[PDB]
Amino acid sequence: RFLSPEFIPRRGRTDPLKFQIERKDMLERRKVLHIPEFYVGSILRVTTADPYASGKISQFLGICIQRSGRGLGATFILRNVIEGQGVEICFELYNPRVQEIQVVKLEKRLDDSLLYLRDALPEYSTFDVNMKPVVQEPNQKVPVNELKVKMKPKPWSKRWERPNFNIKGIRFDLCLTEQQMKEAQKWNQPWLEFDMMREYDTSKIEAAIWKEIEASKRS
Amino acid sequence: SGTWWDEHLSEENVPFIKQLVSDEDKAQLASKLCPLKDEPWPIHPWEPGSFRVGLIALKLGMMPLWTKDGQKHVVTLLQVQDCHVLKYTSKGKMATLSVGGKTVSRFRKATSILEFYRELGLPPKQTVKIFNITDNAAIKPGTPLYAAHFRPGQYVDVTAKTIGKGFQGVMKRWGFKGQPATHGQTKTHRRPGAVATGDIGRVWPGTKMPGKMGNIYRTEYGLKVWRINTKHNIIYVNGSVPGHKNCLVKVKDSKLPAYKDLGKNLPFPTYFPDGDEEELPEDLYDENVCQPGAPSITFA
Amino acid sequence: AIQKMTRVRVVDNSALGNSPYHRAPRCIHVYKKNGVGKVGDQILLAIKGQKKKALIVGHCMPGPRMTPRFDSNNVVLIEDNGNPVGTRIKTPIPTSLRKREGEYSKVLAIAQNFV
Amino acid sequence: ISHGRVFRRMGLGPESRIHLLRNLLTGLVRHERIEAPWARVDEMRGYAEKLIDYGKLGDTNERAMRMADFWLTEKDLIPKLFQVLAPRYKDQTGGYTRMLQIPNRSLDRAKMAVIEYKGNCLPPLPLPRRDSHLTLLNQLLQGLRQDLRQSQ
Amino acid sequence: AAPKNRRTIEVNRCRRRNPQKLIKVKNNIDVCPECGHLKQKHVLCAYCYEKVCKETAEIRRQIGKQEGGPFKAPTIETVVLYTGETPSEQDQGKRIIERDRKRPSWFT
RNA sequence: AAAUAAGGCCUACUUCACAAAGCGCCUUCCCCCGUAAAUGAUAUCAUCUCAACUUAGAUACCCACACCCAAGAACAGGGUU
RNA sequence: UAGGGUUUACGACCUCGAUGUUGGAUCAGGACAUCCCGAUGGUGCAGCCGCUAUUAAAGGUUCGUUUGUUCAACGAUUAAAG
RNA sequence: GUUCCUUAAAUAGGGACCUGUAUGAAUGGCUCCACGAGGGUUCAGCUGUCUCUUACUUUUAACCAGUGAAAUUGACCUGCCC
Ligand SMILES: [Mg+2]
Ligand SMILES: [Mg+2]
Ligand SMILES: [Mg+2]
Ligand SMILES: [Mg+2]
Ligand SMILES: [Mg+2]
Ligand SMILES: [Mg+2]
Ligand SMILES: [Mg+2]
Ligand SMILES: [Mg+2]
Ligand SMILES: [Mg+2]
Ligand SMILES: [Mg+2]
Ligand SMILES: [Mg+2]
Ligand SMILES: [Zn+2]
Repeated sequence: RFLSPEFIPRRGRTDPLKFQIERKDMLERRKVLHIPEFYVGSILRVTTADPYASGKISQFLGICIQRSGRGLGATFILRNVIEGQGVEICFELYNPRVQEIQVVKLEKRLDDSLLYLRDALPEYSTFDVNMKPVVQEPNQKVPVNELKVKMKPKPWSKRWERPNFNIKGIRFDLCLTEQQMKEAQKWNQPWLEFDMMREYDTSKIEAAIWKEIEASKRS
Repeated sequence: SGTWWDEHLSEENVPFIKQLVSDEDKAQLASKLCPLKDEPWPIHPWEPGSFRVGLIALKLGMMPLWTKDGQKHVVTLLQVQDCHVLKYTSKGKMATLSVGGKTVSRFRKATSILEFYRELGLPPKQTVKIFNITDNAAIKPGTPLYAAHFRPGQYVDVTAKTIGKGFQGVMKRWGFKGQPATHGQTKTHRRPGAVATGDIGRVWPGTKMPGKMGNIYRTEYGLKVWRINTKHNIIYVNGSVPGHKNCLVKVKDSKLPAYKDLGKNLPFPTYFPDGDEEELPEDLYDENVCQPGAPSITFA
Repeated sequence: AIQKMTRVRVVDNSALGNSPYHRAPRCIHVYKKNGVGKVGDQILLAIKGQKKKALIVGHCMPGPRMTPRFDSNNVVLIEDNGNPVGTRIKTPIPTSLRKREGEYSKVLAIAQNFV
Repeated sequence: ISHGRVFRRMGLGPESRIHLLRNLLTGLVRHERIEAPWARVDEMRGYAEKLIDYGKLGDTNERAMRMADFWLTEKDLIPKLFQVLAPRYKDQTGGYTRMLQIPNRSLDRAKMAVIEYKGNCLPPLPLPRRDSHLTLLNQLLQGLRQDLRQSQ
Repeated sequence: AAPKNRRTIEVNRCRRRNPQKLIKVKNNIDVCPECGHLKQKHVLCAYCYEKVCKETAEIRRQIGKQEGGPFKAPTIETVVLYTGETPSEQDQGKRIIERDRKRPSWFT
């Protein structure tokens, strides 16, 4: 009863007929596979099929850094350092080269986009390739392994210290100093938090999506 | 125009007039929904040299579409709304036919247009694109043209306006490289340097200069159709389409030399729901398109 | 991504690529009509004050959807006929190069792991 | 380019314009009537819409309390707001603010308007009263409607 | 950059006399049913607006006289009355703010 | 299949957000006069023609007050059920 | 014997009560004594690689290390860096 | 310049040759402790300088109201090709 973030449309004006057709196609596609619900920071294992590889069946494991897109576009990057080499694959849940979407864990890590893992040391990226699933507490609050993440030296690539990103996960005490924190906070915009016009409501849209999903499931 | 209608109406006649207008439009549409029942003129078979009438759909949005080979292919959306014929004119260089599209309110229009659209059924439309058709196919005015007119595996051209960027500069209008940022520019970063030569005290007509970009009709040739819908009357064309979202677009048969003699399997005049024709499924698919719900692909 | 003057990180068993040097080896020229290199493309690489051909095996920029994205400009050496210089590649190699079969056959046979 | 762009630039930046809008909203909540340019008028009306929505969400809600404490600089209008403009419109949904127009300013000639919450104790404004129903066209339309009804 | 030849009087006249620059005549002036001060469409009247502004100013002055110092803003509604007129039985707790004035021919 | 120059787009990728842009994706179609050959005379041989005659020898966009805008500096244009 | 004013000068004919001096940046207009995409004849043309003469300018004509210098040396490209 | 490096290219930088024929000694010849907004190179990190630029705020620009200059002008009814 959480609704995948792929159905919720964007604020962009258009014809609801397009969104309805997209939702119908997404439901018809999900009717075949399973596509379980997962959040950011959860380990996943998608078994795709490639035309050239050791066997037509392919496999890969990683953590969902983020997820966006609408309609048939449900992208999600999977991070998994193997053999001491960073690798990232952008998979889409609505592809024809999909067979099984196994979920290993269900976490949130506060931050809704773990894009700073690229700058983090390899310790928080390497994981076992043949790990078993971990399911517990059906229909209950999803656990959140609230833990900080140490960062590499100052040379970064996205300036994660600024407040515009809003991470609340990086351990700035063990990396940044007072002057760095001050220079980062200098670019603060308290008016964005109080801007009640940028919020995109979805109550009625969520209810309509749930009604359509129920109607499609019951017919 | 003159004085707008909503000026001398009290707080009780506005909704009544709105409901009356809606009911009249719906009744006219329902009465015109039967083309074959009324005199449809003699229908001729397919010939080597002969074209057919096009459609005027609405560009909703865009969505992807994967083929059986496992490759991404962008596809557009085209909603065929009503789309009726207005009149017919014989010999110009060839026969012509007018077609409409969306249903625009009949209050902000010219008296001549209102009279012309009152002489015929249906309400006044938005645009009126004239198609150069041959003397063979000749459909009577007032007949509908749904999305079933076209079929998959066919190249259909589209033309419409473009997202006008207003009077733009030089780089965005023609792609000029401009000038560097330093070494040693001081006020030259996006301006056009030299015009053309020196002795010539004129300016070559048509020279690239700042102007109004976009906001013009541009046709695209070579666009394959993947899937079509009959319920909502939607047409899914490959590749992008000029014009912003919810914008009327003119669609008709292609014109390339390799795609000219292949309308044998297509309806020469136009699709007729009333039949004596065997209705089509909910949506016709293509031979190289992953159907929605089919099992996962496998290159084994 | 891998254009001219780009600190390339070699990953091969060749002594030229494994041995250290006081200057990071970077690309030389892109064997393409455009000034942009992608996967499965030959490029010259300066190693130990000497010129030698190479092969792009993964870039840092985001490629198509069903493809990986490495964090370091991985590059593999190659000779004229190629005929790869190295003998073992522990790092993974994208499966996009398997569609060649003819241009870089020995490189695939020597490849160990795959994404 | 400004295709589908909202929020018209007013002050010397986002902070300046949002502060001006907050001051206008506070002045309106204090007096229920302000003469401001059309742009600022409609912006403050759109802001007061969401302000009243938040006030209606609830008083015990920490989010609404923080929003009221922020958008109100005087800090004395929060109770009046919560206890007057939320219960009074407990039946409405989105029928707040009544925008009109002012001829022009006697100084630099600027398009000004007026906005106020409905049900205020202040005198009423000269709203555009539609034509009476006892006119010629209205009588003709009424007769046509009566004939259509009797047709059944 | 500098003028090479002064513009002739004919050119100046043709430049400062075309319809594009002349003031475009408007036809959006109706007659206000109240006080007949020729109002404009989609715009409020003039004398009625001035009367409303004066009434609002007087009401605000009375409120200030009754409220006293600044920083108050009570959490109770308001009800305006006039000479006589017993307070409405419905609005008994609402603070009444008035002084001396007769109800005009346009206030409820 | 890739680029060149031109015509388009934000649904997937990015700068980012109620947009726009590319690194991201779709399309681009007609022969060009320079030669080689039947048949015969001035020159009943032979011979391609600055002698008579035959061979490789246009398709596309178009022409019925007042609020919002993907249209626009104004002007102008599209919608206002 | 015919064509050139693109190099070096040669003459000072209005322009010293002012025509602002080379390269390098955006933009290129035109001419073919044509580097390449189109078609032919010959050849020291068994084929590619070559050479020569005619038409075709609708198009293309790279990335860099130095010396301020167009020019001047060098590394790798594509059919060509006129 | 020769001469060996420093790079993929070195008239950029530096190790030695007098042949500088017009260097050469308080018109001072040579090294050196610290130093130079002095003039020329460079190793590991750095940024839109470019490869190919894009989005936002302001300055700023346009319209509606006010005032309000200067350089300049023989008169202009002011096109193009040879
Ligand atoms: Mg630039
Ligand atoms: Mg500058
Ligand atoms: Mg401003
Ligand atoms: Mg002289
Ligand atoms: Mg002189
Ligand atoms: Mg002089
Ligand atoms: Mg002079
Ligand atoms: Mg020639
Ligand atoms: Mg100004
Ligand atoms: Mg002015
Ligand atoms: Mg002057
Ligand atoms: Zn009045």
